[PDB]
Amino acid sequence: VIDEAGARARLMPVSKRKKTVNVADIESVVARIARIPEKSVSQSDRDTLKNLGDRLKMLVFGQDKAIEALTEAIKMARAGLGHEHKPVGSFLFAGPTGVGKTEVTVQLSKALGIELLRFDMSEYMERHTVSRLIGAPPGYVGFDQGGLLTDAVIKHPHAVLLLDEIEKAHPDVFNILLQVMDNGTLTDNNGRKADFRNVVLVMTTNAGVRETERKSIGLIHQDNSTDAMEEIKKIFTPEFRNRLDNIIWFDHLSTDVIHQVVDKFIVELQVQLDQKGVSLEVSQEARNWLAEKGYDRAMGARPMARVIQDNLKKPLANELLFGSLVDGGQVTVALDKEKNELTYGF
Amino acid sequence: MENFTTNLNQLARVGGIDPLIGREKELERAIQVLCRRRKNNPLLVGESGVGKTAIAEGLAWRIVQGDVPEVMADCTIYSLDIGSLLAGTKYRGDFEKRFKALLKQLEQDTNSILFIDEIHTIIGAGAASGGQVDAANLIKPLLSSGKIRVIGSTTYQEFSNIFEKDRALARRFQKIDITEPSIEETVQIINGLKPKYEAHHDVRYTAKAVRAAVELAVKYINDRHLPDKAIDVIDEAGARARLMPVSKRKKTVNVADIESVVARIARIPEKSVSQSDRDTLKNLGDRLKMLVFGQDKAIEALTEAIKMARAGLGHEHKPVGSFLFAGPTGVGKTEVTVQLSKALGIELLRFDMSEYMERHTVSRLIGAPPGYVGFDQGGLLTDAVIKHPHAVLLLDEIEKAHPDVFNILLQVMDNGTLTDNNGRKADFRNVVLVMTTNAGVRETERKSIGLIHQDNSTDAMEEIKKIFTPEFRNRLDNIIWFDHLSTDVIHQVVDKFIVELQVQLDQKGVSLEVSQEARNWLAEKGYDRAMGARPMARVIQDNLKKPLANELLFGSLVDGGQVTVALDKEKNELTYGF
Amino acid sequence: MENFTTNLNQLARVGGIDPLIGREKELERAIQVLCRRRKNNPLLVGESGVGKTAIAEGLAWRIVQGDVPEVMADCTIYSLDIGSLLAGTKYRGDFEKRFKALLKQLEQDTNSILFIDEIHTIIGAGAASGGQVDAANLIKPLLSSGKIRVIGSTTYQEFSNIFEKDRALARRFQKIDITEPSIEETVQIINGLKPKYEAHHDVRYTAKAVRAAVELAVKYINDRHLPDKAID
Amino acid sequence: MENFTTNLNQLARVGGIDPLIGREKELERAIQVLCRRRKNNPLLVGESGVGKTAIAEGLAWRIVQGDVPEVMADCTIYSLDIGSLLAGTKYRGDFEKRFKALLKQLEQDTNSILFIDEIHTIIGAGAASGGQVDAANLIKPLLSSGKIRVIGSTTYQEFSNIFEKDRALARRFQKIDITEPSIEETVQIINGLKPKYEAHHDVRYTAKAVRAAVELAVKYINDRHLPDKAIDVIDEAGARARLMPVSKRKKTVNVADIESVVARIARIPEKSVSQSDRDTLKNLGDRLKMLVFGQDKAIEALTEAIKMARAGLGHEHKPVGSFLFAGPTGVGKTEVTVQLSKALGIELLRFDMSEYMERHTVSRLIGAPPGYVGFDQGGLLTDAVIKHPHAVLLLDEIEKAHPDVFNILLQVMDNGTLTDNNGRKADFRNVVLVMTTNAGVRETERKSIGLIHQDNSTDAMEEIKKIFTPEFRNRLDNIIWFDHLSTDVIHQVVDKFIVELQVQLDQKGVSLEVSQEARNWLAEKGYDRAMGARPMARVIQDNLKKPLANELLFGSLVDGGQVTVALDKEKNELTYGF
Ligand SMILES: Nc1ncnc2c1ncn2[C@@H]1O[C@@H](COP(=O)(O)OP(=O)(O)OP(O)(O)=S)[C@H](O)[C@H]1O
Ligand SMILES: Nc1ncnc2c1ncn2[C@H]1O[C@@H](COP(=O)(O)OP(=O)(O)OP(O)(O)=S)[C@H](O)[C@H]1O
Ligand SMILES: Nc1ncnc2c1ncn2[C@H]1O[C@@H](COP(=O)(O)OP(=O)(O)OP(O)(O)=S)[C@H](O)[C@H]1O
Ligand SMILES: Nc1ncnc2c1ncn2[C@H]1O[C@H](COP(=O)(O)OP(=O)(O)O)[C@H](O)[C@H]1O
Ligand SMILES: Nc1ncnc2c1ncn2[C@H]1O[C@H](COP(=O)(O)OP(=O)(O)O)[C@H](O)[C@H]1O
Repeated sequence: VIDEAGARARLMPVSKRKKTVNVADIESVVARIARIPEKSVSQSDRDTLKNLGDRLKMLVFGQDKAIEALTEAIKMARAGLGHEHKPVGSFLFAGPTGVGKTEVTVQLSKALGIELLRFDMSEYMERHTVSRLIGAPPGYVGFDQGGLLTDAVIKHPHAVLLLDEIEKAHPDVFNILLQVMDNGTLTDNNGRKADFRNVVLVMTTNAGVRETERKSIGLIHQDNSTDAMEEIKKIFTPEFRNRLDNIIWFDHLSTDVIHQVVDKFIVELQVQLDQKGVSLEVSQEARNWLAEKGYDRAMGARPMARVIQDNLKKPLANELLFGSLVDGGQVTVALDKEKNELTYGF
Repeated sequence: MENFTTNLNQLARVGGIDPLIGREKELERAIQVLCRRRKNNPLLVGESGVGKTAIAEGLAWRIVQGDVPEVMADCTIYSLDIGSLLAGTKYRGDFEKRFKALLKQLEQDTNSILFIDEIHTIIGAGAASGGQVDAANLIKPLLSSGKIRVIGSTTYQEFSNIFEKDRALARRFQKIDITEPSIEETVQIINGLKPKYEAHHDVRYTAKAVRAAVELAVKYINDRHLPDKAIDVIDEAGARARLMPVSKRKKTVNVADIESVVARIARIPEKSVSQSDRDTLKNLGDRLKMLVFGQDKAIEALTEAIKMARAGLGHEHKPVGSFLFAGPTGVGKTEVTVQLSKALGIELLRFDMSEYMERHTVSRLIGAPPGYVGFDQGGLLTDAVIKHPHAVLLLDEIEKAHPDVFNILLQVMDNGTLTDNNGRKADFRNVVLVMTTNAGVRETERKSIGLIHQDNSTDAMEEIKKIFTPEFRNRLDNIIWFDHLSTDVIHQVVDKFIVELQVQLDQKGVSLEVSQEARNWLAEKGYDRAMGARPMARVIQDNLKKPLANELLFGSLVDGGQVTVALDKEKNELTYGF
Repeated sequence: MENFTTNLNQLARVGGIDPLIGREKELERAIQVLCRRRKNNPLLVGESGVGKTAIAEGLAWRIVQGDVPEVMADCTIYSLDIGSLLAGTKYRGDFEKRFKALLKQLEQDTNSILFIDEIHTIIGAGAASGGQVDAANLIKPLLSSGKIRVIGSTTYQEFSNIFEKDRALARRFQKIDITEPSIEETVQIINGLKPKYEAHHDVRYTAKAVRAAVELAVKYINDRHLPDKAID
Repeated sequence: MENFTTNLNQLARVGGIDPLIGREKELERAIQVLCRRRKNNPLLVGESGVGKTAIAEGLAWRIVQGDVPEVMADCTIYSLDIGSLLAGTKYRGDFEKRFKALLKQLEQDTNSILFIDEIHTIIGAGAASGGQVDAANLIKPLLSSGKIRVIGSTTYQEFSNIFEKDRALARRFQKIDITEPSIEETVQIINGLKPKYEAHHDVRYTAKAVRAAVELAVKYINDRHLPDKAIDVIDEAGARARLMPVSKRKKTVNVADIESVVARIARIPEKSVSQSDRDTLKNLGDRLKMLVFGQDKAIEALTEAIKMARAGLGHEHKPVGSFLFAGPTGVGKTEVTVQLSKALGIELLRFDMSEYMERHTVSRLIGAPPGYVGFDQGGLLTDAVIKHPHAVLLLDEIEKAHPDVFNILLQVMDNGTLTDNNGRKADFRNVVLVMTTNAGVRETERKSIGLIHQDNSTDAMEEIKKIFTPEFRNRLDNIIWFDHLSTDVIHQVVDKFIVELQVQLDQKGVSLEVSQEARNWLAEKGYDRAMGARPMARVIQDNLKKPLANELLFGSLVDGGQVTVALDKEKNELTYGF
């Protein structure tokens, strides 16, 4: 560190910035050697972080608390008040399907500009597949491959690590994460250590969903919101749970949210169309209609993509493929009142 | 060094090397390493095809062109040929001598840097025998003291497996990670390299062609670094155009040519869709309706998914489509899928789900983990998809597989990918996924008990809903429930089976005529709502084929003959003659 | 190269190589690759007995006959015998000397193309013992410069077991898929080649005999592909 | 090329080669292959003693005789003389020049054929290290062009490792399967050469002697194929008579001389070629009684069943027989099996079913494709019955076997064979299966409930019926009961042990008298109706040895001396010093 700080300082004179080497240069050099960010927190990155919480709200509607939990873990670590030897944070997202549990994670990695390391836990449903994360013991056939998890975390030390559908892994695989979540390290089959102190660990689950949606028998419907109290507790051993920062429950999407979701999907459609030289306008009435037609509390936002696929994309595909709406036109969608059917045009 | 190394400044001065574009911070750090008092030996480590070599040689180019700091000015970078260093060193002492002589000449230059590509290769430098002194251990002391400066180059895999073990050597080098460039950076790299391709291939490229090459490769080519990925598209497009003016079809390269080149790998062009392929798609619904009678809903679901995807109104990363076909037996559930693959001209990948009846059988689809027997055997699903990226994937009996296997599909249906036991990814974006089932059928065949026979007919869906978990079930494009076939359908079914027989007989030189009455008779004789269409094949084997088999096999009806069948209304039997 | 490589153009002139029947698409792609400025090294990947070798030979034949674009004019495609190249060494400098001499005699040309069958043999360092310095590590720097054009040949299974592991050698070759001809195509292949069977055997085959050989082989012979078994 | 290869037409022209006897289609197949335009090099695959060389010689013989197709047409098969190519020089310089000159002359010669005998031996270094290590590399391209037709020579196991090693040869040579001649063919080859053997040894062989050499060798030579061993028997009988003062008078070699000769190697037929094809066995009921005292009917039943099998009552695919031996331990069930195997002149193969109790061990025994022993164990059972085809197979305590063992045995009982993981098959047509089990008497060891205890004796045969399945029972030749021992038998057993003790004491020099009461007592005390005489080993091991061993070792006792042990009234060994 001293020799490099010197060599570096010696070139500051190319712009004639002759100087004494001080702590600030030492910190910059260590940070560069270890690939750990540190001084820029004082710069434009203050705004990158300051506005993170809001940029994500233009992508995921509702679920404000999930955004806050992620946002704060990051700010503390950047501020400097992090922990001494733990991942940036360890979260277990849970809730009904189609509500942004995996989407918010993806968008976070994009918002921050860092790699997303994504693993599917459904592929590790057997006990002996834990070896794919670590590597074979010496003397075995797959010995020269290395582990896939320890390997990914070494090439990309600052990253968001996403483990999807964690409840589907064989439960013994969860044991690997005890040392990761608590000590920041994992050792591969050659004795190398992966260092997780700079990554964000997000696990997502559907535990408890089938049960929470069940109807009770009796005159009074019961409140089945306490799935956390049974399924999460029964699946994850106490020592696992006691190492988490937060278990965050995603909600069902209410109507207001759905209206925002529909607007979001329409914009995505408009982009695909612009690339083909045509454009699409939609009446507000038509949107209110699509939103109401597609709305189903039981499946979150998932089905909204289908109401759009049948009411807007399909008609257009025929107009695009068979010559009606090709180069030279535009399409306007409006709703009548008589059948509540949609218009199209050129 | 006279016959071992190349003075790279020599290439820089004569245009022997392509220019280095960008990489300011990479070069910034490399210089700071070279400027250190001790162990001033940068090592470039990264993924293949990202410019590691390009940067190391790029520095010689910059020195020659005056694009370096005075510190570097007048330095010489030499590139070493290891094979030529060992060649011919028979007898102890020749290898040790050549190597020492080389180092001495470098030590006495004092203003030169030695560059070694595939630096991992010097790790077990030639070994005479039991003695382990090898190009490497001896070639140490100098790196430590600062007497010499070298630049290393290796991939992440070789680095970790090769030297990533010799600590004494590894500690003498400073590792610099060379990352893959961004899209904007890649475009700029192509723009500066472009004139070399323009000259080599006698071509010109439009601005749009260059942007298309970079972005299309990113979207469609999966196994390579993006820069090496964009360059490759441009060079192939160049070469494609170079081979046009052989018949003097001189032209420049535009987006349409880039698209054709990328499509060669992606397997679905975005342009042919506007040509005659418009009719291929236009008529798809009818080509299939002529083969599958009734069940228009299935035809439409499949047909529309394809058209949207070809139109460009796709799902970004999800499969072309994902459908569950459910219903009574003998109604064309697997039949329509097979015919779709034929109508489209693409491979049908078939997997029989009844063979994956236990939880652990999943390793058969994706591969055994490292260290276990069969590790290097493969993984059937990921290989089939990797080998044939544009295809129809059919999973028969989606309910006979052990339920845990459905969890593999969740990942595929939603993200378009599956990872094998070597970390490679199968890409399903150009796959049509069809799963078939008869799970809800038995439940609607159930008889009620009581004075007021209550209706059912909702049970088909309730049974399906309790089989597939909601996260699976809502991830499908649709569920198509198939019906039983009516007698109108049977009349059409009999006609297609007779035609198949006529073809089968034409091949033996015998034609066959059947009257309308004979057909109506078979249709009524064979129809059974309960078993769908399949049984009609049996009524035909006994009424038409068996009689013919004996006439054809033992000589009364031979090639050049004709045979005729009609119904004898008095007997309610078929006639035969020839 | 005197006892390592064969000039296939010379063989095509003498007799040598049979003409290709129906492989124009494979040839169009091989030319498209060789005509590139970098990584212009096609690799033919197939199954045994599908014309996988025949195609590379076929290109040399077509060059000799003037059935190629002038771009390929005067090119020579000599086949390399790895066995004779590696046999007869056992000293420290032998593999590095013999190989370099071979390369120099190809490097000196501008129109020389080297054809290496069993390409995957070279992978894994080939005949290399004691720590890297594999033929691969002599070759990579040349493929990168475009100094020597190499036509490879292997099978799908060997292709995935050796290549795409040593990734630097995977991105330096252009893969071409060589499929197995259909029954009708197999018949066309037999009939084009037929005069030499009749000449060797002093026999004449009927049209029915030829078609039957292909159809019968499909129905009853199940350990290989048609260009080998129907002919057999 | 007079010193590079042997002209085999010329060798056949000067005696050398006898006409081939048998394997005419092998000669024709080689011709059919030689006549091909590509991949036209025949390979003779055999082993020593089955005609692999004789066939190559036969091809040359046919050529010198003109017994060839005009499609040949005036060829000249030469045998590569690896010895002569190397001899006189021992260096690559001349071996290479001679070898290449050989090939050039052979390539140039019209229709020359090069036979390489023992082609699997030049795979290493040509004739020897220092010669043409690349001989194969020179041959590959000439075979590919068809310049020299080459006839190969390998063995059955050598082929799979020599030709399959390199496709440049595997795809050139055609495989011809060469197997041994039959009994009458072996006689024909002896008769073909008989005049030479008679001339060579100044002997005459009878027709019976020649047949006996063949007919008896197959029962005694075991491992090498018959064609040579029957000949070695003829040559040894001749040579022996010529050397010994026999042929000078007794020129004739009769069957008795053949029996003496086979016995010289096997040590069997001179005493046991065939004493009583029916009587040695009937005398076994009584011979067994000399060692096994009791179970008289069991041994008679076995004898009757064996006699019946020998009568030819059964089927050509079936085992000699199968028996279940039921009863208490310690009643000689194993003793009978051992004495039968000795008397019948066969090996005993043994397996303990309690070690085949679990599913995994079951596959190891069977040699199932997965889960077998080693790489070709296989198949512990298949191996045992391949090495010793006429053996008796003893399976102990069969009720403890895993059900999969039980079923493999039933499958063998039905078809006479067991297939190895390597596709090899065991032949059980000549073996006897003896199965044991100590279950039929365990029920009678129980004490009943009640104020009055009752007799819990049962029908052991019914217990066997409950334990075993009827499919199993219906395939047995019998179920034989081996009962408990009488007082005089346990005396015979105790005396056998006492005598061995005395033999050991005699070796030291001490005489031990055991009173009759002590002999009776030890027999009664050791014997336990449930375990029979099994425990007798310990009643003597400790009581008649420990007290004596100690005196000799302490030093009170010397090498000589007379000691008596009498049983006293308290049943206490009344020993004395000496
Ligand atoms: N910034 C750049 N400017 C110009 N060319 C670039 C730049 N970056 C990458 N390249 C291209 O990268 C070259 C291939 O370079 P490398 O990736 O360095 O080769 P490599 O390191 O040897 O790859 P291996 O052997 O497979 S690990 C292409 O020829 C260059 O055009
Ligand atoms: N509240 C939301 N606001 C904006 N977009 C949403 C929201 N919820 C879901 N999305 C979208 O996110 C994509 C689906 O991904 P996810 O919602 O994250 O699925 P999920 O919540 O992770 O539940 P699983 O994993 O499918 S069970 C689709 O584009 C939309 O459903
Ligand atoms: N509606 C139909 N129109 C035309 N051909 C049909 C129709 N239904 C069935 N077929 C034919 O397709 C086969 C039977 O239907 P399949 O689709 O193959 O069976 P399946 O529905 O896929 O599977 P199962 O076992 O019957 S549930 C026979 O070749 C024909 O009966
Ligand atoms: N289209 C063709 N035209 C002429 N000859 C062909 C053609 N296809 C294959 N061949 C020839 O190759 C065939 C066997 O395939 P080959 O390329 O030799 O397999 P491999 O590469 O694995 O050795 C026969 O040797 C011969 O018919
Ligand atoms: N005729 C005989 N009957 C029973 N046992 C005998 C006889 N002769 C010698 N023995 C001895 O054999 C016994 C062991 O018998 P064996 O059949 O081999 O095993 P197991 O006793 O467990 O059935 C004791 O060593 C001893 O009694």
